[PDB]
Amino acid sequence: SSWWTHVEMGPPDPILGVTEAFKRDTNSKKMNLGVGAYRDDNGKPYVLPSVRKAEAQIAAKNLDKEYLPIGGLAEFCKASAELALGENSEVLKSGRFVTVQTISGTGALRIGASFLQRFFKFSRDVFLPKPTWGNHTPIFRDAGMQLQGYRYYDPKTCGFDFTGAVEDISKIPEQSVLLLHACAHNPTGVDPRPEQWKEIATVVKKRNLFAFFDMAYQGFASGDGDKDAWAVRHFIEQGINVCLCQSYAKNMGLYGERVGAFTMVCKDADEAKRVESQLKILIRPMYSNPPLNGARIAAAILNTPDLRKQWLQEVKGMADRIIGMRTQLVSNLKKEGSTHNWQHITDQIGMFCFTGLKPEQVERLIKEFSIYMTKDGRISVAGVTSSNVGYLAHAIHQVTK
Amino acid sequence: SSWWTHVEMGPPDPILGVTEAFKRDTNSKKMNLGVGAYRDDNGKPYVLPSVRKAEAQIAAKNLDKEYLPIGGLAEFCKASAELALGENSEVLKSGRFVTVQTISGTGALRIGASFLQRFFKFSRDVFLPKPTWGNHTPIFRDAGMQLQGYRYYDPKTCGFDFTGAVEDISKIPEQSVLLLHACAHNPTGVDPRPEQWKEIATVVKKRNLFAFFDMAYQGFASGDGDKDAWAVRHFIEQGINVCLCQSYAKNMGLYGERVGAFTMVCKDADEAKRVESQLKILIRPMYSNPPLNGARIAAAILNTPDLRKQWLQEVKGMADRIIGMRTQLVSNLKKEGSTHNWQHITDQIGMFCFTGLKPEQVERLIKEFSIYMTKDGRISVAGVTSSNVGYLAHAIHQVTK
Repeated sequence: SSWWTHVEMGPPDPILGVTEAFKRDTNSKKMNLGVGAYRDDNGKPYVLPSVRKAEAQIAAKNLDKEYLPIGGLAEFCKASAELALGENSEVLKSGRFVTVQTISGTGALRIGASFLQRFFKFSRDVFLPKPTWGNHTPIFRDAGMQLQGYRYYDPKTCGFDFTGAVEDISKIPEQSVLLLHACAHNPTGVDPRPEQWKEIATVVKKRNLFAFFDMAYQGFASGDGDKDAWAVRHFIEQGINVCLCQSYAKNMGLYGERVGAFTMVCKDADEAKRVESQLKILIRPMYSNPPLNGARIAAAILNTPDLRKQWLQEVKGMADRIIGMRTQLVSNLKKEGSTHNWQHITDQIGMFCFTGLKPEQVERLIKEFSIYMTKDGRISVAGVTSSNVGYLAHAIHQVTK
Repeated sequence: SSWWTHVEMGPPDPILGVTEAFKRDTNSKKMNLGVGAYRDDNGKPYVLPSVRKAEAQIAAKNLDKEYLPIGGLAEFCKASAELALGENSEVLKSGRFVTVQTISGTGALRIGASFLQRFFKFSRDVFLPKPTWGNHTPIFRDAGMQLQGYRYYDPKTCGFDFTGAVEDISKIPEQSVLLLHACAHNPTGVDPRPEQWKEIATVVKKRNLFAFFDMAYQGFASGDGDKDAWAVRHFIEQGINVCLCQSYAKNMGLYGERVGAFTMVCKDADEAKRVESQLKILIRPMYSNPPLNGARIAAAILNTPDLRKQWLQEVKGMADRIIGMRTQLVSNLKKEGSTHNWQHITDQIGMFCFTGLKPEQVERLIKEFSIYMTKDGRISVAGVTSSNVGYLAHAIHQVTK
């Protein structure tokens, strides 16, 4: 008959619809809280000037477009490791790691995920939080691993179930893989506190699970890179060789540039040497080598202080703006006479929020006020603006009252 | 007791190894025929001026860095389909196709396999030519598919084994997937003549195989993209619905920007819709979306007629440079007084040539004349210059007496 008449129509994407539902709304005070990227105080995309300064810096150099090592830019990988681990890190000094440039974080997760399939002989189960980013399960699943859950978010408190996650984690089998967001949870926004993080490390240490980290939001979450990477850095100090997925999409604004990295911290350099060769092997088949523009720009910013001083300044303008929107949404709800306790909205870190609002609530907001968010009740906080934090506080007061 | 001590050091890569062992040679007269990309007649990387003009066109536009959709830049996918099939052939005008942006040919290549592993009951076997690009096995292999070979290269003529290729394709179990190089075959450089293609296709049609084309060298091969894509377009006009992997790395010099496309021709516009949705579903797990810059450059060149006109002239000029060398090589090889038949060097297409040399001759060449190539007899004709065709022909004549 035909080849593809056996090919099913896929399921719709909530995220795409929400925006799409958004691009359809005619309203002039309409908001997209389904948006995945940082937006300026005008709800307009922002390209980081330092990125533009680097883009200029490179162009002045009349460079080539030659293939890149499988691992990526040498300068990028190394610089990217230092960003994550700190200047006076031992791992860097010891040499006991490999860093590879991957297509963004989603690239980081997948290579790492594959490498898990192929070489992680102590398990097939990757423990994801509850609830964790949408792409996570199908990243691992196609990757070839089993998936599992551990308590994280507590829905009544709109906070961290420390006892829950700590209790569940304590129940994870030994030498199993645990995925912990380094900071700025997607999509809840809930994070562990250092003392809480401290207690996790020991639990992982006692268990001997393997820790796999996603730091998709470094710098961007608080505006302090170091704090933001505090857990990854802590886990390693405490004897746990992690692996890290770094995304420069948000903190650096190279969303489409696709800058990312996967880092493995090993006991000794030789092991690193070995891991690298295999990391490569996995990759050649996937794409030959990763993209050129992004790494160069990222490298450019990190590797030249005046530019880096500037970017890291900008990251603060954004992180702080988000902090501000969060604080504002709450002051306003309280000013709209809203009864409830929204201090979660502020308690939370990053650009994603779990409002605790229920779908029937979402719908009132969506149909009645032209506002868009998914039904879990998360908002993307970067779709919020001075202009509209009020239209937002208003509806939420109205529905939740 | 480390995690990865069971992880062993991988085997060395002959191509990467030859390139490096070339880099280590201290001779002034060394030649790198293992190089995987095009080089100027100065032995230098070439950034097409069309790309500089275009890069300025997009840069002056003050453009976004937003995520592209899963299938990438729409404009690039359509333009790339136009390029491959002709801005007008009906498949494009009926809309019975889907094109997604992929990370180059390789990326495009694996996404295609992943699609085959996921949605193809009909076979688990892929038939690739003996021999093919080295990364063919692994992309299919990692994808989950089974690999087999059909005769292609004739070791006696250093040419096409038409007779064997026909005999074998015919004997392929029906509805299996068979891989075809559209033009500029890697590593032989051997291409079927068009009439042969017509006879080849009926076999594909009668045995009703899925036609999986890899076209990374459209235009780069003969200087006429319409001629280079002729195999694919003919396969489509003869009624075989194919999938296509396009790379813009070689003929646009966009090696490291990682620009590619995966194309599917379907029965109707909707089937294309269902296949698009499912492609998108595969891709999101692999990396969420494809890179931005290269797609922009390629899109501009493709769509600004004056930039495009300059690009095609730069491509042929590029194209005849390699031809320039093969035609040059034979003369000198003849000038140096070689008895042997070197017509195969002129009959072949692309920047890759199978000379038929014995590993021992390569080895004398490698120590004695300092010329680097893989032991299979493969030369990268892009490493050969007007200057060194004399040095190379002299050397080859010397090893071949």
